[PDB]
Amino acid sequence: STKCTEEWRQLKEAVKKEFAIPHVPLDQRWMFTLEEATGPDIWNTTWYPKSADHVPTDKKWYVVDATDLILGRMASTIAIHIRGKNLASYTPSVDMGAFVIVVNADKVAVSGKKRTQKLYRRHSGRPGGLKEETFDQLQKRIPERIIEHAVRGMLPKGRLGRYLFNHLKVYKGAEHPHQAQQPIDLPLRDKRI
Amino acid sequence: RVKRGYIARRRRKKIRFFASSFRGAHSRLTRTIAQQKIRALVSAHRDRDRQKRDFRRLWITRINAAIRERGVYYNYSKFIHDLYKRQLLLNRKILAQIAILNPNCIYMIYNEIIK
Amino acid sequence: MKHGRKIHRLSRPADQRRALLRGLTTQLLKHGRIKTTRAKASAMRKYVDKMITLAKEGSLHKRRQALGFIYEKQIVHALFAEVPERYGDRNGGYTRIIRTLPRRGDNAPMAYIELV
Amino acid sequence: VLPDDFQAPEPGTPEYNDIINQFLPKKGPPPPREEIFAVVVIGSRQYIVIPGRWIYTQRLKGATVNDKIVLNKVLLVGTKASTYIGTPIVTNAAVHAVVEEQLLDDKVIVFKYKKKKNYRRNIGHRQPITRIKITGITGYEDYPAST
Amino acid sequence: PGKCDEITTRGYSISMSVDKARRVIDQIRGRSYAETLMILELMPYRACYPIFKLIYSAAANASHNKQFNKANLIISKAEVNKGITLKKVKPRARGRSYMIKRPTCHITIVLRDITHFDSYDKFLESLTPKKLIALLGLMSTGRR
Amino acid sequence: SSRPQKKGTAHHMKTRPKKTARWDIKRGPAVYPPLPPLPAEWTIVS
Amino acid sequence: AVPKKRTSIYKKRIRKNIWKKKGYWAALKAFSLAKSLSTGNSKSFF
RNA sequence: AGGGUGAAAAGAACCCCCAUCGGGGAGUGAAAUAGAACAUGAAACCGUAAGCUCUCAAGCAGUGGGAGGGGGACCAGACC
RNA sequence: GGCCAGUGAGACGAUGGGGGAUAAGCUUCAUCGUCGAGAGGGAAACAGCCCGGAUCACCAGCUAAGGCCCCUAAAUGACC
RNA sequence: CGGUAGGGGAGCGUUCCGUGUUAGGGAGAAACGCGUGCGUGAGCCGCGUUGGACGAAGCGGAAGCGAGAAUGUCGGCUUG
RNA sequence: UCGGAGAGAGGCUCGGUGAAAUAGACAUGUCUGUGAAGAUGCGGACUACCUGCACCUGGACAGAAAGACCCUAUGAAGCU
Repeated sequence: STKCTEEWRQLKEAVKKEFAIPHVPLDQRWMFTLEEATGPDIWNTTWYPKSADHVPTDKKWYVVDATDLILGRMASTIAIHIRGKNLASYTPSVDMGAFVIVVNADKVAVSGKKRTQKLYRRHSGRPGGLKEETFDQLQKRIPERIIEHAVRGMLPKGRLGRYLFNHLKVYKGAEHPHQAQQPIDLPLRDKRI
Repeated sequence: RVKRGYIARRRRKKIRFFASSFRGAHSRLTRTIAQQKIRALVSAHRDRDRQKRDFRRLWITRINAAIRERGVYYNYSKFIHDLYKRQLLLNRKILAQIAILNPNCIYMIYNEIIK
Repeated sequence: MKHGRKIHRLSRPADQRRALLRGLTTQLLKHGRIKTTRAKASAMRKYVDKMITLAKEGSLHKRRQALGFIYEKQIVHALFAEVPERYGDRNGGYTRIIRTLPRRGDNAPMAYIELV
Repeated sequence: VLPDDFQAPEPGTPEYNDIINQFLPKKGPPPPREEIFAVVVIGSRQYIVIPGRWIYTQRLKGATVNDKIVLNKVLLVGTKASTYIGTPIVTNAAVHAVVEEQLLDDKVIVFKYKKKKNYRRNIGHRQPITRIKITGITGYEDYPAST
Repeated sequence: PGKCDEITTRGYSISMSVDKARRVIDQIRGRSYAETLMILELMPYRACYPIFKLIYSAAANASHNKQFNKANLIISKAEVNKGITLKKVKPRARGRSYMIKRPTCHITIVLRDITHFDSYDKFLESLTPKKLIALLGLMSTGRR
Repeated sequence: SSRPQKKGTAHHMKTRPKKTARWDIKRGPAVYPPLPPLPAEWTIVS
Repeated sequence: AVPKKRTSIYKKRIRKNIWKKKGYWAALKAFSLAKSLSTGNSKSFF
């Protein structure tokens, strides 16, 4: 009897439509529908987002061009959007952030003597495996690990910064393969780059 | 004059009933039921004082992220510059609540802070 | 490692294994159909094919090697009077390894040997 | 003792779908209160207040039950189109409210213990709170600041 | 109670361990009497045979106490519990003595016929509840 | 060698945050002009 | 060699249910042998 | 070291499984979930069923906030 | 004064010294601060360092020490 | 109105006794389990398709009177 | 040196029977730092899907067993 699972499933979806209510977005929105003032007191408590507030479909998309941009301040201004601290919906327990795309990772500027003296060393578990590895060696070898190492220490390294680590999309080429949500260029507030 | 009793089992059964959903021998085993009652109550203390502190922090960063959407360099400190110079006594960071429940009304707040 | 050691040794030491081979192929030639374990079944299969084809050419030397291998006296002389009349033209493959239920007490994989 | 049986009254199922589809959905309209909104200052802390809401607050110094009480300490009274940004109080303001029966809230078990220095204190606290229902907001028609 | 559907058969504290009786009793859960009849004929366990004796004396029970068939009859729960454990003070070297417990089981197997109505269509009728008690005896997803 | 390492509570008198800028010690809190007193919190209406 | 502490209900129900699931795997084999033992020409089980 | 089925053994006639032990009907009893391991039966311990949930995860296992989901509901905003 | 206890192993930090090697989180003293018996905040963590003295509640505000790129609250603030 | 060693004041609970052959109780006492209740808390009160005969409160008294520790101890049952 | 092969009893798998020392609960990583001065438990970083089986024993200051060595007791005892 396939009609048991199918037809009772569509009856459960039908009463999901009849009992439950949708969650309206926060755009040109007033305080309450007249149904909402009869419901819970969501005013005097702190606003906490529901599942229809942090959908990854309608998140923002940002594209920087990392040509002649210095690394760490770009990493901080990518971090401040990768968290969601430019949105008034910022709750630090959910994923309110925005996807970012960093093209031209091969041409990221640094200041001083970072290129020959800053080491991206790593180590496995056994002794004597500490890998000597400098900035020009990655930028010659795999450049898109540079920025990916800069912003990974900018995000809260628990279960939630690991989830918004995948929002970072760094590509070394001049062109990114994304045409997802027509990615608008990233707004900067940094006068010294 | 023997004095066998039952009061340790009501004394102990109340603490047993409070220690529900403690994941294992913290929810079944008496000699840990006691210290999970104890540590649960002091957890309630420090997380209550720091829920006052923590929601203060949350409204500070929420209205900071609301004001910084103008683009021109208007920080959260300047919103309090011209929030106490223009005499608005103590909106108590509940403008961080109507900053998302009523974003046009907080645009009226800030656009009357400018003038 | 056991690369290419094609002797099939049982859970018994060497001389006891030889006595198990000789006694169990002796009573296999006595009754025909027999209940063994499967390791004992294949271990009977090689040696009893050697004893059917040993007295296939009924000379004195084959009869004396064959009497030397088998325990009982009156079963070797009932063998070469029976195997050319029955197992001529068969040209190998004198048995059958019909398996059965495992044994109560060990879960031993238990087999059953024919003469066909 | 058997499987019971099929029962035979020979029934006919009414598939008219003008009675069950009347019975199962419900028509309940929310009451239109009005297009108004204020933020009152009670004790120290401020409350988002809309006309008709069972708020909880602090006052048990003295307030009789079912009393009609004006909360005139209003800032940021707001309609659907315009809000009134309160230089501290909007003048001549009146949030009409109904101070209802007084309550004690949930138990807050204040149990303190330090460490092996053997000290532990179970005390409790029932905060003397008061539930207030809101009637309507008036006296707010000065200096509009619509955008 | 399911309105007179199941047949509950208990068991003595038989002289074997509970855990092996619980792997052989967790095998035969949910399967009808024919499949357990052929599997417990051939399961290579010593805990198999009193379980097969209690299944056989449980469905013969279900055919003589009730009047059912041994083909439309599935095993419902088949719970095995602990029993009494004897204590055997067995001596061991350097002057020591170890308690060797002789464990016993406590088998309770419940059987389940399908005594169904098999109604024609699904469509709900919110009328005559004193017939709705009898028309619905064993279903799923009970709303209100 | 003969240079003693600074252990605990000598580490705390050395490596504690000290604001050794003579400007930032002079700072008092900001002063806004005084306001008239706010009205009554509520009023009996009969 | 001597165990430092004891295991939970957690890890024990995991290991015992791996043991009894290891008992589950050796009866669909017995269902296949009991099904092939039925009516059919099979050159086994005299 | 090991006490207490009932008020009265009224201690289960007879049928089935079956070598027993035991179990299910039936019968006695107010009670058979009072069945001879027999009176109330708690915790540790072992289980089975139902609701939600865990397989990129670092944690004295809580607590504050609470996404999503489930249950009855009547002060339907509440409770678990 | 009456009745009636504990305590009499202290620790570090500043100053004044002796023992040492003006070595020790060393040892012994004299005045003081903290811990002991003190929670909270700053000190990454961290008894004795700075602010500070916890009756309790609030999804209140202003501050001390200390901070205002991100992790983590507040200035990628201004001028030398 | 922080608090260790410690000192003082005020209370809850338990079993028995006076009132007491108390009120109440096979129309369900004690027990055991339950709470959207009340207390500063020890605890009280209320509800139970479990159980089956005792026993409150108030005003008082007396203790083999309150458990998480003693490589305690006696039974039961785990881990490996 | 410089190991190598082979035969048994174990070890590995299956079926039966079935312990023990130990054990606060364990959701039981590495480096580095801090801390009663040798941390899975605190801090920062890095690394790790869950869970078995077979071996090895570096750590859990692993198990034993109120350190035989050292000192204290206005202890005990033998001997001179």
